[PDB]
Order: sequence, then C-alpha cells, then structure tokens
Amino acid sequence: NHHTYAELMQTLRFLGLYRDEHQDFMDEQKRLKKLRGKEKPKKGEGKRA
Amino acid sequence: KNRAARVRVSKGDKPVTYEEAHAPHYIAHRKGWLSLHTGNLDGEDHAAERTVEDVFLRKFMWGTFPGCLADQLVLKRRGNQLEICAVVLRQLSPHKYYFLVGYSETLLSYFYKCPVRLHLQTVPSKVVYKYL
Amino acid sequence: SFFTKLTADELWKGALAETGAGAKKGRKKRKDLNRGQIIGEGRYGFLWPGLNVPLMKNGAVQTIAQRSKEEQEKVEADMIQQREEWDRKKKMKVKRERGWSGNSWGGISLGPPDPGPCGETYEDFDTRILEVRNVFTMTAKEGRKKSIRVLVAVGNGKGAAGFSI
Amino acid sequence: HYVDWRMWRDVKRRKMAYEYADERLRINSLRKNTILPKILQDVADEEIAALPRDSCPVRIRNRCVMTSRPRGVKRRWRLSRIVFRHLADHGQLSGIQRATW
Amino acid sequence: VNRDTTAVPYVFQDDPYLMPASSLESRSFLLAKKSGENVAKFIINSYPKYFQKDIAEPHIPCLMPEYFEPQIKDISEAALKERIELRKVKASVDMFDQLLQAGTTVSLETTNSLLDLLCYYGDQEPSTDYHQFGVTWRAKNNAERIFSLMPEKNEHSYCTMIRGMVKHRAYEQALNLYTELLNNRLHADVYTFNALIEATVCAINEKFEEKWSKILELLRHMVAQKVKPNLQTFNTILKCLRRFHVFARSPALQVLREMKAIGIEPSLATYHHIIRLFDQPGDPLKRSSFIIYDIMNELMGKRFSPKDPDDDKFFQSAMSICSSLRDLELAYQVHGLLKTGDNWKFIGPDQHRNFYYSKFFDLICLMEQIDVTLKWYEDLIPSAYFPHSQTMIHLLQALDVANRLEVIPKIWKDSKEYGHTFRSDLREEILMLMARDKHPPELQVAFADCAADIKSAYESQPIRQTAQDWPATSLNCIAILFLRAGRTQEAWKMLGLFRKHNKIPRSELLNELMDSAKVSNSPSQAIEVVELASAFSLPICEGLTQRVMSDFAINQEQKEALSNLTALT
Amino acid sequence: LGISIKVHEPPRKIERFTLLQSVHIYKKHRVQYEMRTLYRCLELEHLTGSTADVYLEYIQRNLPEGVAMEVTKTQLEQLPEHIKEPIW
Amino acid sequence: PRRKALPPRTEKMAVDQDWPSVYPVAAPFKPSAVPLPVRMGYPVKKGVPMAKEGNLELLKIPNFLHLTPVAIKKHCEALKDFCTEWPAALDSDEKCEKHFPIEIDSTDYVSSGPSVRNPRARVVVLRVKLSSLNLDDHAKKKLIKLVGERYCKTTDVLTIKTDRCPLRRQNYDYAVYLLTVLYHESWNTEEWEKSK
Amino acid sequence: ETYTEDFIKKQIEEFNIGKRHLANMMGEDPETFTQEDIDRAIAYLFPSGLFEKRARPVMKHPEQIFPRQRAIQWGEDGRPFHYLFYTGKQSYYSLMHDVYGMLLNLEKHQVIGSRWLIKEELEEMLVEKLSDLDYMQFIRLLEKLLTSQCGAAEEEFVQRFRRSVTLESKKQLIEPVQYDEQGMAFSKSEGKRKTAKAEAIVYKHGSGRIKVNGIDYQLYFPITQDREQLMFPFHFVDRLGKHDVTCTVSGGGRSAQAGAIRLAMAKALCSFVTEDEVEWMRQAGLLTTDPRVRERKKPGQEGARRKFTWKKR
RNA sequence: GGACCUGGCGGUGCUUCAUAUCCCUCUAGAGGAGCCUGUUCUGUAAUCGAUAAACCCCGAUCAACCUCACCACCUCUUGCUCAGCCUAUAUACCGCCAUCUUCAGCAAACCCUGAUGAAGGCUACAAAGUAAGCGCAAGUACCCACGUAAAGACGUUAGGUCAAGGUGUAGCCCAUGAGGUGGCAAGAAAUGGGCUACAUUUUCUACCCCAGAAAACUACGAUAGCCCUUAUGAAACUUAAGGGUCGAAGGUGGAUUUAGC
Ligand SMILES: [K+]
Ligand SMILES: [K+]
Ligand SMILES: [K+]
Ligand SMILES: [K+]
Ligand SMILES: [K+]
Ligand SMILES: [K+]
Ligand SMILES: [Mg+2]
Ligand SMILES: [Mg+2]
Ligand SMILES: [Mg+2]
Ligand SMILES: [Mg+2]
Ligand SMILES: [Mg+2]
Ligand SMILES: [Mg+2]
Ligand SMILES: [Mg+2]
Ligand SMILES: [Mg+2]
Ligand SMILES: [Mg+2]
Ligand SMILES: [Mg+2]
Ligand SMILES: [Mg+2]
Ligand SMILES: [Mg+2]
Ligand SMILES: [Mg+2]
Ligand SMILES: [Mg+2]
Ligand SMILES: [Mg+2]
Ligand SMILES: [Mg+2]
Ligand SMILES: [Mg+2]
Ligand SMILES: [Mg+2]
Ligand SMILES: [Mg+2]
Ligand SMILES: [Mg+2]
Repeated sequence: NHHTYAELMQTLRFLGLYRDEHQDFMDEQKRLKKLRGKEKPKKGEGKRA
Repeated sequence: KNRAARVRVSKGDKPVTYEEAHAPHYIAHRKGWLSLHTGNLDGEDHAAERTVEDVFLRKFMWGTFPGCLADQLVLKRRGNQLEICAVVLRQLSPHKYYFLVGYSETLLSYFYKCPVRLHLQTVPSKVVYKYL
Repeated sequence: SFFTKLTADELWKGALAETGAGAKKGRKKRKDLNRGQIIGEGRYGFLWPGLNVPLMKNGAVQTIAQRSKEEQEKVEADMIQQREEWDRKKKMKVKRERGWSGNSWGGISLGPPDPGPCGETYEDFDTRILEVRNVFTMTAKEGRKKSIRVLVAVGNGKGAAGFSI
Repeated sequence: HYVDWRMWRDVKRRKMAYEYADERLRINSLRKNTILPKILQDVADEEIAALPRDSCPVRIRNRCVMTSRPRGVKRRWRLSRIVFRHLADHGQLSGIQRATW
Repeated sequence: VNRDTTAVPYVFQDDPYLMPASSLESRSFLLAKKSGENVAKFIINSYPKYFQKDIAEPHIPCLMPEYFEPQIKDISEAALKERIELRKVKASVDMFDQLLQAGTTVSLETTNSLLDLLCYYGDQEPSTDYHQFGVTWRAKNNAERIFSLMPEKNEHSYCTMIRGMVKHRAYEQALNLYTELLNNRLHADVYTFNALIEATVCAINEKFEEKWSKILELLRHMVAQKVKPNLQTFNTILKCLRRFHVFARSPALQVLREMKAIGIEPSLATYHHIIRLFDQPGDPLKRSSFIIYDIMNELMGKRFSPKDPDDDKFFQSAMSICSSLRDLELAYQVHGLLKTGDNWKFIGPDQHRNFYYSKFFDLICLMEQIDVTLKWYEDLIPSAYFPHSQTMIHLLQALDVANRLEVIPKIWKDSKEYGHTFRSDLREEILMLMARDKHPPELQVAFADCAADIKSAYESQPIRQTAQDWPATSLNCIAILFLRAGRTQEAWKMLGLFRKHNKIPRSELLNELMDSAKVSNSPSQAIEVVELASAFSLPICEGLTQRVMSDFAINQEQKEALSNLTALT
Repeated sequence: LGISIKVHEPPRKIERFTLLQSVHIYKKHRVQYEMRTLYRCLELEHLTGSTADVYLEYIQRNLPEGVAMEVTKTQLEQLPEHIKEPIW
Repeated sequence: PRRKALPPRTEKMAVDQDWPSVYPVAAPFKPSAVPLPVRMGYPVKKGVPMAKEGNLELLKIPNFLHLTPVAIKKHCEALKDFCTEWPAALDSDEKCEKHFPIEIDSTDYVSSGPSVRNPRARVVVLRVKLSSLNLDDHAKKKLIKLVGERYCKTTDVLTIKTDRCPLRRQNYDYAVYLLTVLYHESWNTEEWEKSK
Repeated sequence: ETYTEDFIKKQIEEFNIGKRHLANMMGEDPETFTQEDIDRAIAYLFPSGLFEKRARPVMKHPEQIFPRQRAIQWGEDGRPFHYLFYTGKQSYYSLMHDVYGMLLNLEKHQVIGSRWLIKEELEEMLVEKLSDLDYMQFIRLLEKLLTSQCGAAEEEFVQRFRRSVTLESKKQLIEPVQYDEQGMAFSKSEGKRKTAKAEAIVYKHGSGRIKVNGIDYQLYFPITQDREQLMFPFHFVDRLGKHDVTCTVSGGGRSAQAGAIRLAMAKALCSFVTEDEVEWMRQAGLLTTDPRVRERKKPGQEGARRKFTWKKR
C-alpha cells in the first residue's frame, strides 16, 4: 500500500520524528527556484491564458 | 568495467568500513548478509513481503536516527520476532536514544503486527577498515 | 512514492556532476541541509518530552504539548533568519593583499615553510611566489594533460635565502 | 502516492478483478461445459461480456513494486532486475549471492 | 538462571554509553523511554488508518489502534451506554439531559452506571494523551443534580454516592447521606461501610476514645445488616489509626486478632499498617522489637498474592525498622522473605526499591564482617540499585574499622562510575582515610595514584563555571600523599594553591616538607616552607626557622631572607 | 532428555538464475545469482506426545535466524472400533 | 563535558562465573558483555582481523552464547518433569505394528514472519497393512481394486492421503471415514460381481 | 598499523584471561584447554559459513596473529646496532657476507626429498623485502657451497635453507581380501566415469563370468566397444577366464558405465596380482580416475566454448 | 621564425611474437533454397531507444485487449499524490554497463638528473631511484593443486541509457497533464542472425544398437499455404497445439566469412 507508506512518513515528518533527506532536498531546490523567478503558475493563470 | 556496490580507489583519504570495502562477489565469501530470514530458502514463501519490510525498516531507521547510524542495519527474524541491531555514534544524549528506542519499537510493532526490538551498540567513531 | 526516495549523498552526487566526461578534459556548490535541524522539531510544532524539550519540568515529567500558531510562526521565522545569517557569512569575501597585479600570483606571500619532521621550524623565513605557470603535456590516453609549475623564494631577511621549483 | 499513473491503473485493475472474481467464476462455469443448453450458454456469454473491462484478469500486469517496470520482473520478489540487483549486490537479500561454478 | 551481578537491570540498553551511571539516570532513562512509547501510541491513536493492515496470524488484538470516540450518533439509551463505557463524563451528562428533556425513559441500571462514572471521577474528565491538598467535591455538581432528579433510587444509588464523596474528601456529606439510606430502610454493602469508616475518622478532629466509639458502632451496624467485612474493612481501620499512635497500639492489635478469628487472612498491607503504627519516633526497643519479631515468625516462608493496594509498602517498612533496631539477623529474615517465590515483586516502585536497599546495605556495612560486606556490595551494586553518595561513605567507614585500606582505590573507581565524582563529602572522606596514617611503600604508592585522580576531579569540576573551590583538608591530604609516595615534584607545585585559594596549611604537611628538603639538601625549598608558614603567622614557624638554621646551610641571601621573616617575627 | 536420535545430511540444493547486467542493451553480458539451501535431518524415535511437545518447543524457540524447520510426526493409532469386524 | 562511556563490564567478570546468567536467552553479540578477545574479518595486508568493538560481521552471526554445554544441561534438567515414559513393551518396530497397525503422518512448518499459516500443514497421510485388517479372500481382493494405486503389493501397505479439507483435524477424520467405508464395502458383495 | 612491545604484552594478557573464560563457558578444565579446543569452541559459539576461513571468527595467541615486526635498529644515541645498517638490507647482506666468508675458509683448508626455500620464505627468515635477483644471487652462492667439500659446520648452515619437498608415493592402495559365507575370497572397489558410478566385486577364482546389474555382460553391453573396455584390465595382466565379477552401475550413458566398470574392476583386481603387476596397470592408465567431465555453458555464448557468430560487419 | 620536449601518426627499420590464432594447415558452418526472427528502406492518421569493431531474437527471461509511451475521436481540471509531465538536454549527472582487457599497469608522498626549461630517472660482475595504496597475483566457488567461472585498477570512445528509478538546468499547467472508446503495428525491396533441408553415415516402423521395409514426379524435403478441431482468454482469420489437405524451392551453395585446443 504505497498510500499508507507515503502518508505515514509524511505525517511523521510534519511531527518532527522523521527526517526525509530527499524531501528536504526537493524543498531547497523549490525555494531557490522562487528566488530565481521560476515559480509554478496558478491554475488557469498559465503563460497561455 | 563493473560498478555495482564498489567504492572506487581515490587518493588514500577516503575511509571505508568493512562492508563498504567488499564488492558483491565477496558476499558469502568474506562478508555475510545484512538480513536473515527463511523467505529465500527452497520451498519457503513470502520472500516478497519480507523484502518490502526490510527496505522500509532501513529507510525508517535512517531518518529516525539522523546522523547517528555508523553502519548498515542487521535485521534478524525468529518466529514472529523482529530484531534490529544498529551501530550508532556517541553524539546524541542518552535520553534521546532511549526516547527514540521506545518510540521506534512501539511504532514498528503496531505497523507490522509483531514484537519488534532494537539493540544499539555505540562506537566513538565510524570504524575504519581501510583508506581507499 | 516513499520507496523511490534516495539519500542526501546520492542526491548531491548526481546534482553536482563533479564526476563525468564534462569534467575530464576541460570540456554548483553542495549544501548540508541537516545542518541546523533539531531532532524532534516539525511543522506542527509538537513538544515531545525527552526529545526536543526537557523530559522533566519542576521535578515532574512533562506531557505532550503543541506550540500555538503564533508561537510556531516565531520558530519558523527564527529558523529562516538563522539560515540567512549562516549563508551571509559564506558570501563575505576576505580582503586579499594583492601581489604585483590584482590577478597575479607573483609577489604573494605563502607563509613560512612547514615544520620539519624532527621538530624543525622555520618561523623566521618568509615565502614569496615569483611565477605560476600552467604547463601542458600530451599523453597517449588522456591527451592534453594539465599541470602547475611554481617558482617560490624563501628568506629570513638576514642574508639566508633560496628558491625552488 | 504510487510510482506512476501506470501503476495506479494496475492497482485499480487488481481491485476490480478481485470484486468480480466470484461472479465471473460462476458465469464462466455455465459456459465451460457441454451439459447445459446452448440457449442458456449464449445468454451467459453475453452476461460475462457485459461486465466492466477492468474486471478481466488478463489485463493485470506484474509490475515492479518499487519502480513500476513492466518487464524484467522476478515474480518471487516482485522486483525488476535492476532493483533486485541493487539490493542483492549490497547483501540485503537473505541468502542470495553471486553464482560461480 | 540467576541475576547477573555485572549488569544493570534488563530494562536498560546493555551498552557502556547507554547504561545508567547513577540513580538519577536510572530513573530518567526509563522515563525517556516511556515518553517515546507514549508519543508512538499518541500517533497510532491519532492516525489509526496507518496501522489497520493486519498481517499477523494468529490475530494480535493488543497491537491494533484504540478508538476512544463514540460511534453511535443517535439520541437514545443504547447511545448513552456507549459514552458511559468510554468514560465520557461531559458527553454522557449531555446525552442524559437531552435524553431526559425529550421524555424518553432511561433504565435504572443505566442511571446507576452514570453515577458510578460521575462519583468516581468527581464530574471531571479523566486524563488523556493530548487534546493534591483540598477537597475536590464541588457543591453543585452533575452527580448530585442527577441524583436528586433521579425518579427511583435503590441501594446501589446511595452506595455509589457515599463512596464517591469519601473518595474526594467530602467526608461530612457522606455521613449525612448515610443517614438517609437508613431512614429509607435500605442496606448498604461492605464497600460502602469501608468508606464510612474512613469518613468517621477524617470528618472531625477528636480524641481517640470518641473516634474508637463511633467505629465500633459502624462495625456493629454492619453486623445488624448481615454484611460481612472484607480485608479492606480491617485495613482501613488500621490505616486510619495511624494518627493516634500510642493510644491505638492495643486497639490495633485487637483488630488483627479479630481478623484471624473471623477467617480473613492478613495481607502484607495489614502488617505494614501495624508496622507504621508501632514505628513511632522514640525508643523502639520497648514495643517495636517484639512486634517485628512476631510478624516475621508468622510470615516466614509464605508466598503472597496481591490483595490490597498497600501490599507493596511492607518490605520498605520492615527494613526501616531493622535499621532502627540495628538488627542484622532480622534484616536477613526480611530479605529472606523477599526472596522466597515471587515475593520480590512486592518491593514497590523505584523510590521504594532504592530506600529498601539503602537501609539494607548500610546495615550490612555496619554490623557484618567486611569479607561478607564486600560480597553483598558486589551482588547488590549496580545489579539491584545504584548507591547514594552516603552509602559509599558508610562503606569506607567499614573498611577503616576492618583495617583493609587497600580497597580504597577501588571504592573511588566505583564512586565515579556511580555519579559521585564531584561529591564534596565523598572526596574529603577518601582523602582523610588515605592520609590519616603512614603505610608501607606499596600501599603508599597506590594512595598517590588515587589522590592524583581525585585532584583531577577537583580541577575539572562542572562547578568550573564558578571559581574552583578546594577544601582546606583536601589540599593538605593530597599534598601529604604525594610526599609519602616520593612524588615530591608534585607536592612542591601544589604549595602555590595554598596561597591562591588562601587555605591554611596543616602543621603535619609543613614538617614533612622539611624532611623532603633535608633529604634533597635544598635550602631554597626549606626557606619556601618557612616563607609559607610565615605568611599565615603560625607559631611552629618561629620554631621551624630555628630548625632550618641548624639543618640546612644558609647562604647570605637565604640568611637575609630568614632575617626578613625574622623581621616579621 | 533420554531421546534416541540419529542425524544425516540430505543433499544440498542450489537454485541459480540469470539477469542482465546493464540497464539497457548489452544482451550478451549477464550476472548470475544463486540461493543455497543446506539440510540437516534429526530423526527421533519412540517418544510420547508429552516428550515431543517439550523437546520441539525447546529446539523450535532456539531456531537460529535464517533457519526453517519441517517436522514430520508419525503417530501410532489403533484400528477404529467399526473396522474390527464386518457388520454382517 | 561530554558523556564518557563506562568501561566494558567484562572487566568485572570472574573467570569462574555462571555464564548462562549473562546470556540466558538468544541475544545479539555484545562486545561489552562477551569476555573473549575474538576477532573477525578478512585482514588487510600485514594487518589483523578486526577487533570485536564495532564489528558488524560478529553482529551478523546467529551466535550460540545462550546455548553453551553448561546451559543446555541445566535446561534439560528442568525439562525432565514435563516428559513421559515410552512403554517398555514396545521395544521394536515389529511390536509397535502388532499393537498399533495404523500410522498417521502430519507435518508442521516453522518459518519466520508475522503469519504462522502454511497450507501444507493440513495434509494427513494414513498408512495401514491389509494384513492387520480382518479381511477374507473376497474382501481383500475387492479392497485392492477399489483403492487402486493407493495400495503397494510389495509392502502390502494402503496409503490414504487426504488434503481436501481446510483443517488437519478434518482431513484426519476424513481419512478414518475413508478407511471405514472401504472396509465395509469390501465385505459387501453386489450382484454385478458375479460377472467377473 | 605499527605494533609496539607494550601493545603485544597487553594482547597476551587478554588472551590468557579470555582463554580461561572460554573454558568456563564450555565447562572444561582451564589448565588442559588447548588451541584445538579453542578453535572448536569458537566454531560452535560463532558459527560462520563464509567460504574463506581467514574471514571467520578467530581467537588465537597474539604471536600467531600480529605480523612479526623488526625491532629498533638504533639506540638512544642514534648509533645503528648492525655494521651493515646503511645498506638498507643488513639482514640479507649479513647473510651473503657469512656465506662468502665460509667459501673462503674452505679454500684455505683445501635432491629428491629436499628443495631450496622460495623467496617468500627467505623474506621471513630475514624479515626483509628482497628482489627476484637478490634471491637468485643467494641461491647461486649456496649451490656453490655444496659443490665444495663442506664439513659438518657448513652442512647445518645449508640445511637451514632447504625445505622438505615431500613426494607422495604413487603406489596404488590394495583393497583387503574378504570372504563370503561360502568361504570364497573376493575383493571390492568402486569407479567413476562422468556421471556413472560403478561398484565391482572380483572373486579370486572364477570362469570369467561378469554380471552387470544381474545381467550377463554381453547382454548388458551390446556395443562391442563397451565389452572391449571390460576386457582391457583382465587381458592386460593375462587373466581372462580366471575370475568371476558382479558389478552394479548407475548413471551416465553406455560408454561412461563401461568406463566406470573398467576402473572398478581394475582396482579390485589389484588384490590378486603382484606388486609389479599393479605398477604396470598404473602406468597403463587403468587405475586413474578420468577427470574429464562436461563443462558448463556460459552466458553470452552458444556453448561451453562455442561463441555466437560474430555478426557480419 | 630558430632549436627542442611530449604525444599521435608513418604505403617506418631491426628483432621477437599472436596458439583457436594474423596467414597456411584441422573440423563443422555462414554466404545459394524455404521458413522463423531483428534491422534498413517503403508504406501507414499511428511510438521510443540501440544502430563500425563495442547495433541488428539488442532494452523484451517477450506487444491480440492490457502492456503503451503511438494515432483518431470524446471527456476531466487542486487532478491516485502537500499535484502531474515516457517534455528537451546521456554534451549537466547519479545509478548500471559496453570497449581495449584473450591487458599489467595506475599512483599519493619524496629523492635525484637536466646550469633548478618543457621534461627525465635503467644496466644485478648493477650506473638514482624509494615508493603506501589500487589492479594483476594470491585466495575463494564449481569435481583437485587442473580447467571453467568469478575478478580485472587508472584511463580511452563527451561510448550506451533522462523511456528502470532518481535528478541539475530549461520548458508545459483548461495541457507537453489525466481518463475512456476504437485503431496501426504492413511488405515493392534489401540485409543480419537463426531453424529445417537438399538425403543412403539417408527415410519409415519395431527396438534403444545382431531387424523388416522405403529409396526420384505417390522418393527426400515446410515448423509455409489452405481447412477443421482443441487449449488459454471476456474477446483468437490472428496466439499455441493437433489433425486433414497440400508436396513447393532445395540436388550441398561464388567472392567473402564465423566458431572451436
Ligand atoms: K615520436
Ligand atoms: K554515464
Ligand atoms: K533516467
Ligand atoms: K531530466
Ligand atoms: K542465415
Ligand atoms: K550455406
Ligand atoms: Mg563484463
Ligand atoms: Mg583587478
Ligand atoms: Mg499479461
Ligand atoms: Mg555445440
Ligand atoms: Mg541463406
Ligand atoms: Mg524501430
Ligand atoms: Mg536513434
Ligand atoms: Mg543516442
Ligand atoms: Mg486501448
Ligand atoms: Mg495495444
Ligand atoms: Mg505524455
Ligand atoms: Mg556518455
Ligand atoms: Mg585456480
Ligand atoms: Mg568472465
Ligand atoms: Mg584474480
Ligand atoms: Mg554521446
Ligand atoms: Mg496528453
Ligand atoms: Mg513425400
Ligand atoms: Mg502444415
Ligand atoms: Mg473458447
């Protein structure tokens, strides 16, 4: 059950009991992309409108 | 050239443990297995289920004791008991180790519906077998 | 999926691309993301007795508690400030005493020679660079190989001086 | 949170195949014999053909449970050859070793 | 298998870094582990859907999530009974009010089951994972409100109200309610009388004769209503007479003989209350002697079962008297009774277990031979308990009386391993014994290795945040031990510490420093001794200067130096 | 415990299989793996049910990790009462 | 100051101690509790096998420290009270066959995991020699034709294997039922048998 | 990893204490506890199936574990002890100097079971690293010392460098001669050829009858070549029609079974011929087990040696 | 521009070699026929990748639907996911590998030579080299000490794979994402590998080796075509098996070329 494993470990990370190195890596990459101007658009407000 | 599970030669400054220093062709010759169960014996079942559980336990412990594990886990199964033997460092305070032991043993017992135990052996530093 | 995630070392080794054909014949920096993280601290702001908060308080064992929304905002904001300061220090550049010109090695001091094995010392000697040259040699396999040739001079300012390549 | 959309489609196929297994079995038994009248067997053919497509077990695919690779899978461990080797070559699969003889 | 004496209790992680090194860590390490288990259970019960995949065969009910929420959302009797089983005091009262306002009938058995919940917790919500002095029975509470609105009231209704009042220290109300039960021609149970006996004593403060007359009236009432007393009826009497002490000594023994005759078997709690009653501050030889001697002849070789909540307090009380009487033969009988069968599980919590062994071992060190004392020392510590710093001092005093001082270096090694490295009273005790008298060269060298390690403890204290403090006796002892061991170089260096901390040097230290100088024939050092004693204006200095003049050759500079100290003279 | 026991070693079994070595193409390059199953047979004779329950519980609890057991028990029974004679 | 680890408790052990008390049950190898200078590991050039502290290879081994010859002999002394005595009259296999002509075979499977289930455990095998049954000439001839390959003429043993029921007690009761209906039908004579 | 003498002295103290602990665990007398008992106890307590024995648990005396290290070569004053120190090969050249000096004194005065030690053995007597040419020079100088009229003093020295090259005897082992119920002498032996395994019983006296699995040999082996193999042993020693044989063979094909029977009968027949005749049978290849067995197929090729066709380019 | 150093290259010299190995020699083949299968071309509204040695029954230990990533049409928009993308870039990469390797070399730290230039460093009756470590070796697996496996460094081909999975950079977000229905996957032709044959050392039957028949237009020869039945499946002209019918090319294969001690 991939839903159970992913959801459980996501909850434990928000509870501060599990350190997800991979998720921390993804968060840092996404943070630096905002500062670089490459942010995800809002649904319906894409470059094509 | 083969790559699988080979720490490649460097300038002589890379410390490697005994397990990391042996390529796959030394399994059963100079190094043992990191998990022992009956699933892979002839005529035995549930090898697939034991494998998924092992992969999860290794990721769980890695993120539950961040920066503490000094070596790979040794997973042992006898009957319906699950023993987890880990070699950890001596940086965290003992109180936090006791909290994480009580927490992880209880959480894993309810997750896999079996009595789980965690045996910790502390070392002052990562045991170095050689410098590649 | 939880089973497709990898460790930080694996993720940095791939993203940095320090190894590869592009870095062999002249054909991004790592960041430790576990640096300022405290075991037990999470987004929900729970206070786990014995892990991220003291086990006993006023001689009694604490119970599971959770920081208020306002109190957790301060912790998050304080962690971002701690991150900027740590990063700011790295951007700070040291003031170099330039040599003959701004980008040249000539004239720059290298400090005293290293102390010998038998407790021998050379604190009285200063070292100066006179030339730095990138020499290239052709090899059968790798082709154009890059090396460094340096000329330095040493002296104690009292008549004893020498040079070496 | 499954590996990809293709694994998610196979998850749903295995779920629907499990729910209709008894019904399909009973209808198929009416078709797999020479005892019942043809008039009754022709009606059973139409009945099982009207069941949802994703209830048919031949549409289930044994994919790698960690990477969703549809081929090169070892049934005993339900892992693709690549993932299996990664675990085996690190000594994490009990009793499995390189073979030389 | 028997207990492993080299190991700590099995609950701790068997690892030199994770093993508790003191009685404080022995308590906190277990609380940290229990805290981690509570956090795991909090998560399991908060997110039960993650822990519902059951792969175990046979099924393990004790490894499934728990559901503390009511699942019946209809307003009816069957829905109220669910909130009573879950012990939802507030929801059950609300469900009861709404159910009552609607006009639907609520059975009597269910109304009683609601009083049992309110009367027990006092209209307060029990403790949960996460969402002393004084009376806790509020005037207007849901229990009394529901009790008055109650249409039909039976015996069980009054009983659960009387027991709830006494439990929450509303002794005066419980007695008033017991009068109504009698006026209504009802009969209470033994459990209701047990609470009334506790109220009769704790309601008002009076003399013993007045209280003892009311209790004997309840007991005679209990016989008129054909109610048989149980163990708790007599244990409550003995536990309530602890106030009067001497006045209740003979009456308390009448309760004990009353149990034996009726057929009720005294439990460990029955003798605990008799032990504490006779164990009043004073001279225990008059009575407490033969009371514990007769209680042990009765309990000899008996296996006990849990009958009363206070059964885990006897051994702590029995051992406390053995130390007061200073009777070691009696202490072995108490410890012998603790070792028969499974009696070892009645020793009590950790605080009671450490108190039991502290008194037991401190009595061994005092009254037992040293060869046997060191066998108990190895069997009990750390396997049974971690010693208090005062237990290590009682052990050193036993080695001194036995003339076995070669063990002192071992007691210091063990003291550090038990968390007593920075105890002032302990380091002073060790140094004084080692430096009390002179010993052969072999032993004198061993004491210098220990004094050197103790010196390191004074230097690297955690109080180092504060200015280092060196007791006067410690400095005089550490210095004398270096001289007697031949480490003169180390002794002369320490003389500066006497001036730094301004600590008076001992007369014996100054005299032995001279002997070390006359051996080395160093006049400067000899003057440095006279210079030190001169700073403190000791009378032996003036006489010592005369000794220095005759013993050592005095250079003109040295002679003028002594003249300068003679000028001070 | 006073149980008559014999021991022998049945022939081992080695299961082998082959896998590709590269993630892509390079068909003629494989890696081969194997699983070795070794056996040991303890044969006990003439023991009651109570003795068998104690011995089996003692050695089954002490079964090392990675070792499975298949215990075949041959029980002695008497003829059912209905079979001792023909009906007619 | 940081926490200093205590010295290993092997330094406190006597050479004449009761070892079974140290390792009473199966437990992983603990360097600080095993007073043996044991080493393990393929050594490097001009090196030695790695010491026991932090040695993962010694941790992988299923050790027998809890099953020393001294411990086994003490364990078995306490387990004698649970055993019963085999009948002395049953001295040989031929004597067991005389008094107990039926043999019932069943198998239990011990594996590692959370589930103790194993579908192979339901199988029951019943063996009996026709010489032990009260069969005349006609009945024994008819019984051999009914069972077919379940009978072996060389050994004269009838083997009935049952495994169509979920449980083993059901397959056992069914095996006894089969032996009963086979015995009573062999003694029954039909009219169509005259056409043999 | 340098090891001082104080470190080895501590390792020996631990081994003696641990040796008494191990004897206490196994319930044996600590005084008579030998190294063989230690190895047996360690194998039981720490069972390891690793194929390489050097990687298994071990508890040996420190002198047998740590490598022999050369002591200090100079004192506190810095003066080397040996007068050949500055050559860097004092042990080797000290030996060449002594051998050269003996060859001089002789001038002033005037094989099968042994071999010269190999270079790696000489590097252990000297505790130094040697070159291949350094080893040849030393051997050439010892051989020059044997050719001379070396005395007893010059003979004990050369033997220090001769190692025993024990030559195992090729003499065939003779099977015992047994007797059956009727008192007829016979011998028994076995033979293997490919996957065929045979066991033959050769009677001392007979008429030349051969039974294979209870069948006459010409009925069991209808192919003439197979019968020629059964004739080879008896005909080579001139004993056709003098013995009766009963053999059993299983596995393999017809020719492999005839080969296994040939080897089994030849071995059993050695009990009824003279020692010289047994050596002739050995030199005729009649007593050797044929080691030629099928070779496995390798992955990525068609057969054991056959490769796939190198595709046309 | 002059003179050198290193590497590469030479239809460059001498000397010695390759042990299934470059040539001849030995054995069976490929190249000619049919069929199976991959690829290229062509075709189609209708994937992708490999593609000299080192691609071509290769990713696939495998595609009727599914698989699937393709095409047509229709549908959904916080969407199985604190979204998603088999979108681009293997010339940003990890991971796993090909190749020389059917090799024996790689190399930190030093020392010395060349006037302290790029650079170079051996001669054993020895003349400046010492070298940890890595590889070879040794050990181990299989039936030996043999053989076969396994192993095989540093580097070479920006070699292969973003479509195992992960991932840097860039890009899409009512669509480059998600779902449903139906559909393509053919053969003018060329070519690689394989299978079956051309027969008498053969064909058929009995038997597993002492036999009887067959033997050129009813012989040898299709696993092809056509028809039928059966098996699996919800679904089969389509996939497999069996039977019937049918009885073709092929009569031993040029240049060239593969494998084996
Ligand atoms: K050139
Ligand atoms: K790559
Ligand atoms: K990829
Ligand atoms: K990418
Ligand atoms: K071809
Ligand atoms: K051809
Ligand atoms: Mg390869
Ligand atoms: Mg500038
Ligand atoms: Mg399929
Ligand atoms: Mg072949
Ligand atoms: Mg062709
Ligand atoms: Mg294509
Ligand atoms: Mg392409
Ligand atoms: Mg490409
Ligand atoms: Mg479709
Ligand atoms: Mg399709
Ligand atoms: Mg797409
Ligand atoms: Mg590339
Ligand atoms: Mg070999
Ligand atoms: Mg190979
Ligand atoms: Mg090798
Ligand atoms: Mg490329
Ligand atoms: Mg799309
Ligand atoms: Mg024909
Ligand atoms: Mg056909
Ligand atoms: Mg069908």
